[PDB]
Amino acid sequence: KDAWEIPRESLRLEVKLGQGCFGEVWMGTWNGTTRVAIKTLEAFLQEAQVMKKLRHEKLVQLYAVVSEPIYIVMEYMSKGCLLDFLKGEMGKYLRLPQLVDMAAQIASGMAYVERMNYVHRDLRAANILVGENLVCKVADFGLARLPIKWTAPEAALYGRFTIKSDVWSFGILLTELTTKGRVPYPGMVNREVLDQVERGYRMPCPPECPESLHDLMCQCWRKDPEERPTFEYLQAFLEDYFTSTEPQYQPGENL
Repeated sequence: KDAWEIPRESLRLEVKLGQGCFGEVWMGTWNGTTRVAIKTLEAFLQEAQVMKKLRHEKLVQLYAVVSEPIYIVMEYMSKGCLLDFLKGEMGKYLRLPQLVDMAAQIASGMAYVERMNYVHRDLRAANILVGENLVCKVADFGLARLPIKWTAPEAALYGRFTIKSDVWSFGILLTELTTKGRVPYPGMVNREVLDQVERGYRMPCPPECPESLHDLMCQCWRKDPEERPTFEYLQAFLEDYFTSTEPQYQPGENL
């Protein structure tokens, strides 16, 4: 029992948050003082194992872990899921500068993962958590080492997960951001996407999305994993976007 392990008695589970399909997600308090977010249910726990080796400000942080009834105490993200955020009420008001900045922060969390020689493998809006001040953090490392509409073709087909398949997924994440959370490849079933993506099909520029940002998406979707940008490049590109790339940006109806 390593030094991440706590007494369950130190926890006060409080509010179901909290969907809810692989076990549960609760709000809580830890050691009476700390506002945390628990996570109920054996190796599951794989997520906790990897979040022991990772620590970055744009990755939701492991606090503590348990046995069942196995809990994973973690940083509390007050705004929940990004997917919900984007399609909920606080979604119609988000424009390009907010959304690009959200992109920037996810790229920063993913740039760290990249430095650390990890692969996330399940990178998408559902797996980004939002807090106050529009802070976005990469969550749900359950599948991380050392769904196909977000999965690079080579990884979906031959199980070839690399940082570069995360990049692909990032490109699809960018479309979720730019469309307020719409499912990628509108009106396409899983099999039609695989076959079409194999044939060279890529999603078009979202309405109101500048061509410079869709090009970035297309870079992330290059057939050739190794020809896709790094996260360090995407972080920097997104951070500087409004000066270096679209300094003539004017708001529109939706972006």
